[PDB]
Amino acid sequence: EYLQAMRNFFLDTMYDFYTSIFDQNVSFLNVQLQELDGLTLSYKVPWPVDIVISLECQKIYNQVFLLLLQIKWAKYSLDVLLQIHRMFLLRVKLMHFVNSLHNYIMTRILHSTGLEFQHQVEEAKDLDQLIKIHYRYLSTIHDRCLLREKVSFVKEAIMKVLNLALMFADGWSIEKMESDFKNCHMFLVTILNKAFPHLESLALS
Amino acid sequence: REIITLQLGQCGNQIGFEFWKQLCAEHGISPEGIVEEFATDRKDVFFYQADDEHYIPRAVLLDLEPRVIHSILNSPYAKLYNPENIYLGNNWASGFSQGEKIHEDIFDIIDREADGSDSLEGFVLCHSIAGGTGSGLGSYLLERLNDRYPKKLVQTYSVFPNQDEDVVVQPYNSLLTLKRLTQNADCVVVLDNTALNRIATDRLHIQNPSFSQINQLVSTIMSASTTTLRYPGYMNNDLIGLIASLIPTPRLHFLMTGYTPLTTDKTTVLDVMRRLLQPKNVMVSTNHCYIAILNIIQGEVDPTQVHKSLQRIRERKLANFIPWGPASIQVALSRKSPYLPSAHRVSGLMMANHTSISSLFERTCRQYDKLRKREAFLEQFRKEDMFKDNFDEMDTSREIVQQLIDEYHAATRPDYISWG
Amino acid sequence: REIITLQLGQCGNQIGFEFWKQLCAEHGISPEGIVEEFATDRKDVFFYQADDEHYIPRAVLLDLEPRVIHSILNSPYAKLYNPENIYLGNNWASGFSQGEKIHEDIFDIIDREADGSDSLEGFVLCHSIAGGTGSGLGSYLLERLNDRYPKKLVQTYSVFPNQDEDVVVQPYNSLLTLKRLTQNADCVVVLDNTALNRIATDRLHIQNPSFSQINQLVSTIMSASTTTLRYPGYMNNDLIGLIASLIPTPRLHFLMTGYTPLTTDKTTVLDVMRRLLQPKNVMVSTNHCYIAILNIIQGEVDPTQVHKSLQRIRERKLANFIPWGPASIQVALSRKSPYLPSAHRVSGLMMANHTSISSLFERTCRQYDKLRKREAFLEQFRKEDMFKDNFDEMDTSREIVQQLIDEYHAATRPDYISWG
Amino acid sequence: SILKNQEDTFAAELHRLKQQPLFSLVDFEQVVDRIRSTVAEHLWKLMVEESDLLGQLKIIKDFYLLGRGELFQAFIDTAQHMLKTPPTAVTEHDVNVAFQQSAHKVLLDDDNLLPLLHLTSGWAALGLSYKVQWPLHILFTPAVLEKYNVVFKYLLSVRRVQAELQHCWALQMQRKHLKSNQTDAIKWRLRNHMAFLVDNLQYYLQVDVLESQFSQLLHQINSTRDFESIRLAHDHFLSNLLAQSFILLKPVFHCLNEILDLCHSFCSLVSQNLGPLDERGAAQLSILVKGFSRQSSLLFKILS
Repeated sequence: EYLQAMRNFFLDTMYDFYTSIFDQNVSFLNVQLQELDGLTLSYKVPWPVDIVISLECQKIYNQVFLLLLQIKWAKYSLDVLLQIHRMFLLRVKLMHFVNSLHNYIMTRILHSTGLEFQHQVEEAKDLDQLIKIHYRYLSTIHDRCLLREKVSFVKEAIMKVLNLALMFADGWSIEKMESDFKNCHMFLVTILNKAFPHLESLALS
Repeated sequence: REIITLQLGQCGNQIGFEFWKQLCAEHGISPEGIVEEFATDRKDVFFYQADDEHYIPRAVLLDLEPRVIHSILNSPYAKLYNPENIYLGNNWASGFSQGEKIHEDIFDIIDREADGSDSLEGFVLCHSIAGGTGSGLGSYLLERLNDRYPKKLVQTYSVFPNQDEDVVVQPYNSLLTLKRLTQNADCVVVLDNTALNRIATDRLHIQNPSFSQINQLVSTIMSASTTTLRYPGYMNNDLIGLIASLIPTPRLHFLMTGYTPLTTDKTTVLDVMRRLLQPKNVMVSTNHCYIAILNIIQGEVDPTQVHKSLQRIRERKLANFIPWGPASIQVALSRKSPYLPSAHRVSGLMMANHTSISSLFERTCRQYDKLRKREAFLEQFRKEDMFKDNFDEMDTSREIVQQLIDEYHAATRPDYISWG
Repeated sequence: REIITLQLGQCGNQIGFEFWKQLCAEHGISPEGIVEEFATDRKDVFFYQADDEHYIPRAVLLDLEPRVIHSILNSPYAKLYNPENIYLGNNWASGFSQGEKIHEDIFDIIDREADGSDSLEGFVLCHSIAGGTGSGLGSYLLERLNDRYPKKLVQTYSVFPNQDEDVVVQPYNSLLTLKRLTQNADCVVVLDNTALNRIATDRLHIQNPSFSQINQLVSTIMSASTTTLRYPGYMNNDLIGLIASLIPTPRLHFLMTGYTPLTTDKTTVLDVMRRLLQPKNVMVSTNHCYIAILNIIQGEVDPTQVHKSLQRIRERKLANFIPWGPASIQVALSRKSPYLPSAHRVSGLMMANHTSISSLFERTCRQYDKLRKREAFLEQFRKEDMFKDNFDEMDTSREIVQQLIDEYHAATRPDYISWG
Repeated sequence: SILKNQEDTFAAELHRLKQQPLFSLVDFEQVVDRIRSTVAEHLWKLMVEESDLLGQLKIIKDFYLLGRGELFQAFIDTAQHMLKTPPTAVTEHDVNVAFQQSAHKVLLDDDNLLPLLHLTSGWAALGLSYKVQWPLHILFTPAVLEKYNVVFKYLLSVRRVQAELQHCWALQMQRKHLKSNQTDAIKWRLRNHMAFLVDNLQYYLQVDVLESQFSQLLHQINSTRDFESIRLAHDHFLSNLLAQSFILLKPVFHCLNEILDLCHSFCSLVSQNLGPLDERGAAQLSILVKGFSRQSSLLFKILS
């Protein structure tokens, strides 16, 4: 039940939590919860389950959680807005791009492997294999979302395209954005053209 | 956040009554609104939650010349709601003037319901285009909300009147109504009488009580479009997150719908996708191309087939859409509904912006322009005479819908890179 | 690839309706086109596959003066198809002019069906020679396709009209039709009324409803010729691979057929071969020699007898064919059909180019030339008068069929080494 | 199985043989054959039903002996870049892509993702690898699949040159059609049909060789009920395919390869001929017809 609440309410409810952050203190987050980034999260962990789930696992959960919040940031920040018309089509050409990203991270990664993961944990007839099967969830979510190594070839692109979500929100020039956009896009393609097998599942467009 | 529902007119109050009976039977509650023990859900968006769990709906009821509103009044679902908000021609200017004189106390009803809410997401209205009492009045209250609140959304579900042409001022009224719809609303969901007539004559053999079955199909659609709200999902649980992808442009904000079974009394993701690609499973009747399509599926789905399906959907090119830019279909999943028999297991709902609906607008434009050339079809009723002595609002609406149809026909082009 | 069927005329729409009822009963599907669970096959060539597996046929229906087309319209197989393609004298020039004025929207129907296909292999048409409404019109649409698409094939199944000679312009109409057939088509399969009359009077005792049983035999032939397509074989599953061996030459492209049981209500490979060597088991009525023969067999065959048989078939010399060069018989096997009672187990189908059919052409030539010498048999109808004031197209067709008969009579010779 | 049930019986027979101070092979072989009967019977019982031996043999025939030809013809429809030398860095993924894409149009849109094309011309470097129930099959070995891949490479070449030859037959479709076409200054004797006949008859010969042997093979397995005989049936089948198909290294095999090379080269001329024209094509054409006559003479060194 506790593991279900963990992997459900993060990895919805946190939508309302993060919308206020668009508009910071360490005590305000607490009273919102009990009702460039990096948050402080702690909750009561009981002892008989604190000994079966490792301490270091929660940190890994925290890393991928942070990236998911950044994806929420981009999918909301470009998506609240109410030559001259030229601004609008840098909406559409970019409003797709985050969406195509957001559908891949949430559904294809954080909902496929979780649905598989529940079907794995229901078969644990032993305490010992139960620790292993969540560790073998960690080491595969660690490669699907590449957080170990060769990270300077991939993750900086995901980081640098997030700046466009700030840039287009501030503007309300147009040409200096497409010059940036085609370069980071073509750099992403000229890295991504190597393909480990799953990565063409996003490289469809 | 929280969404406040509005209902007015004979067809609008009919479909609202059917929607509330739909969500009464759908969730585990009584017809007085007491929760059933045998049933969990969120019903906090369209219903205010009480202490005995009386989910009293956020439905403001306005009536004019009530006949069916009386039948709504004495009902076993009249214990579900009583927000004390019921307050009393067939012309646009008539309903406009009648709403004009009582705009203050109905605005008090609005602000009272707004104070009933802590936060807010949007206003839905139940309305029918050229419905008589609903027409004009609905445009007026649309003007009142658009003046009052630029911080919220309006979603509108309304039908296109086609009775296969005694009332000849109907194209004028619908034209003025749609003028206010394009300029004072943010997103429109429109349907046809004729397409529902086709699906009803195909699924069944009824011709005369067609309104009743139309109400059933509207209720199924309105539940389907709201399922990710009412059953707890984790994406686009705000309305604006749903609306944002389909509308790039503030005049082309008209959304057409489809739903996979015509008769509902395995199916695979491939089957229901290609069925949903048909215009005969869509409830609205050069090559036309979509700007963007959205699909939500609800049923017993296998998660690995769905990536196979959209691979092959690229491969067959069974859709033809190219606005000018990279806006494609969005597929989503919602919960298969408990607390009802789950037969016809997998069912999909489809939401797109397609340019073909302009042709249907053009059909009405062809009618109105013809009547405007003759100028004998306002019938010189006194209401339109007071409201505009020179009848120049019709010409202003004509130039606006000319801009709209031209925006549509340019929106077909792959040179829509500018003026989008 | 995929093959699009065409049907026109009273006899053509009759035999198309019988062909579709034949393939409805033959495969495991419903008369609305729903697959049966109890039934695997490919039906993707002549039927477009749907999501509830509705194999809607690639049959474009054109009608003129409809009487039997109405009977096709109200049918329990009218739920199998509805491609929305039905669009409305007894002369060649009349049907030519009527097709001429509506060539654009029927060409839109053609291009719509072409867009329905991803790839394409050929067009079949259901047509009857000198059928009245079919005649002239069919030549016109043959001209339209031959102008439009040189990348595809046309196969044609049509009968030779013999009513044992009120209509005296029939040889002129059939002559003009066959002129377009020789020059604008790639392969022709022709049959006789008299040979089917012989087989029908032998197998049965009916004389008046002979058309109906003729339709049954045409359906059995058209299923047989298509079985290696519909049941998955592994050679000549393209039409052009079948057609390529039989036709060396672009004017002598007329193919005659046979089928082993006359009555169908062991047989060995020797028996069915020698039966198929008869002209009384062939449905078309100096020494004449084949250019090349093809046989396809379907039944319970033993694979070692077949080489014994063609040894002895060489030894007895029970065929007499010598064009000039090394073109001989081709024997093939297809699946014995399930989903129907397999009685009269082994059955063969036979496809050859033989020079004897020229004599039958010559018979018609003898009639037409006689009428051309008298010149009183056009009856001065106005249609042929508009279309040709000087009636020189008849003389051009006469010189073309003279070239054809001379090519036939030279093709008999073992000096056909040149001009082949 | 039943081996555990009669284990005490066979142990009693062996313990009985221990007591005897007299040894003969005649008593001994009956014991080993009696055990062998049961142990081979158990494998034959499981393999035909639960590992589905006959239907998997049919699938192997479809995919290695090209017994299904719809996929590998639409495959050459969507794959023609391997007539060049492969880069061996892009093409190994690309052939699998084109294969699965051709399958996606019709027929195997549900399961059997198991086959996988392998790449070491590109039609002389392409093979196949197919997965079976490997713990459950010891009658399907790597050597068996290796010889299957050799037959696969043999058969693709026939299909390819015949498809090219029928596709280049656009003379009848366009060039002679509505045109009178000067004799032996436009037409070339139309030796397309002459080249087609020698491959079509050879195809029919391969047709008989495959259809007879597979039909006898699906019967011998039904008759015999112990594994030892099944082994002999399969080892007879494979050698018969090899020897009778003339893929075995003989003078006839080299001749047949050369025949195929001439048909491929003859396709190459009429492909680039396009419109009826002389572009010094007659010199190449004379080379082809003299080479054809000499290889026809080679056909009667095999006949003799």
